[PDB]
Amino acid sequence: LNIAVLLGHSHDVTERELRNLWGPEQATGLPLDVNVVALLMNRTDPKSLITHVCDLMSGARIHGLVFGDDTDQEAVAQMLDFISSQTFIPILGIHGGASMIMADKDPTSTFFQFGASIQQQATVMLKIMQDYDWHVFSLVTTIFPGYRDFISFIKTTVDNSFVGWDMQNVITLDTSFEDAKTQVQLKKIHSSVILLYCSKDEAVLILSEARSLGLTGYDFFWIVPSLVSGNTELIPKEFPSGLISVSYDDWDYSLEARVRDGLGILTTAASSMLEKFSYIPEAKASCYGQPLHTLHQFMVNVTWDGKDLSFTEEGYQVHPRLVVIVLNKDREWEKVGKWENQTLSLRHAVWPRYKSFSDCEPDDNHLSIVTLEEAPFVIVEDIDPLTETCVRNTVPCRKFVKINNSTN
Amino acid sequence: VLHDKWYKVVPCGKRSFAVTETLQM
Amino acid sequence: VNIGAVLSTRKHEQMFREAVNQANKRHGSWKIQLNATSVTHKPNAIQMALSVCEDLISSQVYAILVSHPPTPNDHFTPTPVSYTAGFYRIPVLGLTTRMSIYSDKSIHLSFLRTVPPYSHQSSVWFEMMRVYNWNHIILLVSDDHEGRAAQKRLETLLEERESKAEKVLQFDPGTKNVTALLMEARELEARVIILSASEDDAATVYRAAAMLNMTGSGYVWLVGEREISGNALRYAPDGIIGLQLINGKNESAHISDAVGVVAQAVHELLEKENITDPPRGCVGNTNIWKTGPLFKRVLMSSKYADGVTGRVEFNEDGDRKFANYSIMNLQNRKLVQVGIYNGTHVIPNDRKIIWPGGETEKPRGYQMSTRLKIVTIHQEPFVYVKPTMSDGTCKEEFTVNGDPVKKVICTGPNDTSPGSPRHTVPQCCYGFCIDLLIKLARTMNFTYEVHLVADGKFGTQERVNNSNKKEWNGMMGELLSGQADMIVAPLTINNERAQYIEFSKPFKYQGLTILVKITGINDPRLRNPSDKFIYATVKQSSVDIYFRRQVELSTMYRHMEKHNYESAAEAIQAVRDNKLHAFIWDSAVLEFEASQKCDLVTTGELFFRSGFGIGMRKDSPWKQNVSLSILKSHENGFMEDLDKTWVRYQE
Repeated sequence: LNIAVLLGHSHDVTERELRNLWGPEQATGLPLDVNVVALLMNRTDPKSLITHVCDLMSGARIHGLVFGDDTDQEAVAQMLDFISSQTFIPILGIHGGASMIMADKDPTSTFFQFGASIQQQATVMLKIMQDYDWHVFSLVTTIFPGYRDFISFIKTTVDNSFVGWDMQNVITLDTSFEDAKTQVQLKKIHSSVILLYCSKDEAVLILSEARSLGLTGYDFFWIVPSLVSGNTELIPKEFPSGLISVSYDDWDYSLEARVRDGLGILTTAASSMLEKFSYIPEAKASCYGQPLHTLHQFMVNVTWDGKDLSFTEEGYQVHPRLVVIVLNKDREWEKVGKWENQTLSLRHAVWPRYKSFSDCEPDDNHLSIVTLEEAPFVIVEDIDPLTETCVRNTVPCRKFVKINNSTN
Repeated sequence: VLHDKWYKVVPCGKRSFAVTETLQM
Repeated sequence: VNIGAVLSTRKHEQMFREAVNQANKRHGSWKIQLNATSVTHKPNAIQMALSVCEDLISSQVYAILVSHPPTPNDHFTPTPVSYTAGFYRIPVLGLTTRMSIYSDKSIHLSFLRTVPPYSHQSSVWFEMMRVYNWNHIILLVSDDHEGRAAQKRLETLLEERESKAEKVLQFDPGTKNVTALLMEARELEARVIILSASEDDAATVYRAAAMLNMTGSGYVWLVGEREISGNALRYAPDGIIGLQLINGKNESAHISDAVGVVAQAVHELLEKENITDPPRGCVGNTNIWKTGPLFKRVLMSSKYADGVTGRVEFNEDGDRKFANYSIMNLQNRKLVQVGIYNGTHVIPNDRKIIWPGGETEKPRGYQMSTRLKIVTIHQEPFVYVKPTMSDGTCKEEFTVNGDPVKKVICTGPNDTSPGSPRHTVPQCCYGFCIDLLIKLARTMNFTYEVHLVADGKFGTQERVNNSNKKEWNGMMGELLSGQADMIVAPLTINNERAQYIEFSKPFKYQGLTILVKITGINDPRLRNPSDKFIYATVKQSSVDIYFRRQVELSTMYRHMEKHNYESAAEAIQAVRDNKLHAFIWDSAVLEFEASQKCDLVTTGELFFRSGFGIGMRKDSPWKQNVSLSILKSHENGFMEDLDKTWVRYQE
């Protein structure tokens, strides 16, 4: 039916190419009122979004208003949650403020975001850290929603993992720092891995404080979740080259890459559950005065193009196509691999040395050792496959054994 | 430390507690 | 200095106008120039949110007040105003709702209130519980959303009190099949009913309990602020503890208290520096308030010297200031009251607490549950596992001594673990622990449930997992939970094995003894093991903890952890058939082996002399009876009889 793709991102992309997307995306004659529209929210304020929603609701009861942005904002997420709770419409969060994962969502809300959840991000970052034998981590949370669940998931992952993990004291950034009570806490942090679960501005401030107080070295590897790198067009200069950014999407998975998938899922759910509700596009008349067999909680199992895009009780892709990239030298996100639904598909298995993260790093203390197979020396063995990891006593050796002679 | 200093030689010092059952026969 | 307000009823608007007109500068000393404005709530949630976003943040407001009962969201909570003002760190006064989920600082950055949420009610209940020693309580919360947080807070406070409850889980929101859990609670420690659900969800439980005559003595019903109103007073038993906070019921008094708190906050903000205005929320403006964390700190992290309530020690979460309570009792819907909480400790009022049981003194709340799970563990010196003579009937034999042998119906495996995995045949067990159990059963009357456990290991904390968390396993993990608190086994109390629970009086001091085929600890053979010196003892026993504490037997511990077997029958049969060399256990087993077998030297070499106490729970009203029975058995002539029949048994 009607697919209201309200693209509220800052980029002024041509919206004319969105009306003809009904053809390749399951062009079926069953939907009658296919009122496909597309807007462009210029002013970044909740008032403009409220006015646009109230105008679209008056347009013959537009149903299924998919919204998406370019920058993750906490206000847009709460606004869309309130809209999905009041109007009860199956919104599809694509990117930006529409994909900001919260701590506790409403049960009646149909906010279906695209990407990975906090537990999936914790799992993939733990896999990345264990693939490089990095157990000295330092978790730093903030006041943004998703800190207690994150620390609980971290503690749960440390418990079942019996290979040793340095659990340092957790630094909280709920209150504003005055460089008088947080510098002493940051000075005691001696671990290499620095789990920085904060926002963009908070991460920039932390990096600035680390550069001003002499905390940035050749051994500190900062790791940020998808909440920090929630965009592919704005990169600050305080972040050094080598910042592991595990983002749920990148320039490859742009807005148009997910708009077609969302439209296909919506039309598939409509064609599947149309026999229950004949008049699916039934919403409120306007914003003045104004679940049994609808399409609210009946689109959490549509498998589009084989991708496991099923949603949880709150609504989130269980197996997203997230791409893990790092920061290059010329302020650009250099791709190093991705994560599949089965396991972690790390393309760049060889971790670069990164002797100079920022520009003012003349220290170069990265070495390299080569060894061979000897009988009286260390016996060449394999890694323990019971947990796909090993212990600190067994140093992970980067093997180079080929499968066949003719193969390269 | 001064008290527990002249107890070096102990023929049955820690063996005297075995009185409940039979000894080595 | 502009301050806004958002109400729905005309009475609230008039009260706010009067509060900002008269007695508005009394709070503090600085002459404030606030510009109070009020916005009427719209029937639609979207239109009201738009009006808020176009008026309040555009007029640079500092605080608001939401106290109207009929919210336009039909959920009794200010959802749109909070979700719109949370971006600018605006302290949305959500004093109209008591939901503990919304009061959390996780999903709501700046959202305070002046009404005790479910968390504060649970805290007050926990404070009232520790006064009368209410440790083992039950939670009948049927609600899920806020009930989860309520039970989480309850169990965390119970763990902080060095204890653990029994029922902290939910069953179903508004169900009618609670007869099973009620009948199970009829034979528990305390009858304190903890219900923190909504109106109908609590009324269903009330009527279900009334249909089963659940209105006896000892039922302490803890209700909230909006759980008994309108019609829930009839379904609930007469005499419930109705909690009520000052300026919580009256709307005018609550609005006045909120205005006073806002005035005190504004005065404290004006006292310090950095007096900046919030960013105006026009089109395209996405600025964050710079003085947001500082405002949160001066709101909840600081204290208040004055105000309407005139109290100190404000909570660190912005939920409700700890002050005096106005808890009124509802005995047949009268003006009676019970002990109120004065912010720091409950102080009794003029008239004492009236209980629905019939009396006025302390009722029979702390009741000794007759259902006591008596778990039977296979022991070497005491427990003598043998097939039963008759089907489900044991024959009590009588030896040549003066102590009769009483065989109990121990339901469990008929043999060891390698022999059979697990059986349910009620065989017959007899021993020192069995005689003590019979004495305790004939002394005090209680419904004992005997059952032979499968494994025979003690379950220490050396290499265990326990769902990847530091707890006990085997037969001791259920002791801390509260199911099987009485274990008939001589647990050696010499290390941190008994640091959680207190045992009874030690009846024997034989300690541990080694076996010879290593004749003493001074010999190098016992210190340094070999290929033939096997130490196949019981896995995860007190010997493991003793070897962990000792640092001079590091070379011995390497040949000790990898040799301890899980079972003990195979070990004793091997050490009896001249296979094993060293077996560290009690002296009674070695004495029996030396009496039945003359080829064994059995030098003993025992030097531990450690006590043996019956494993019992620390917080239980039955641990004194065990000590009294031990003292009576020691002062009487049964001690030497039991010794000659079990420990020193010659054939």
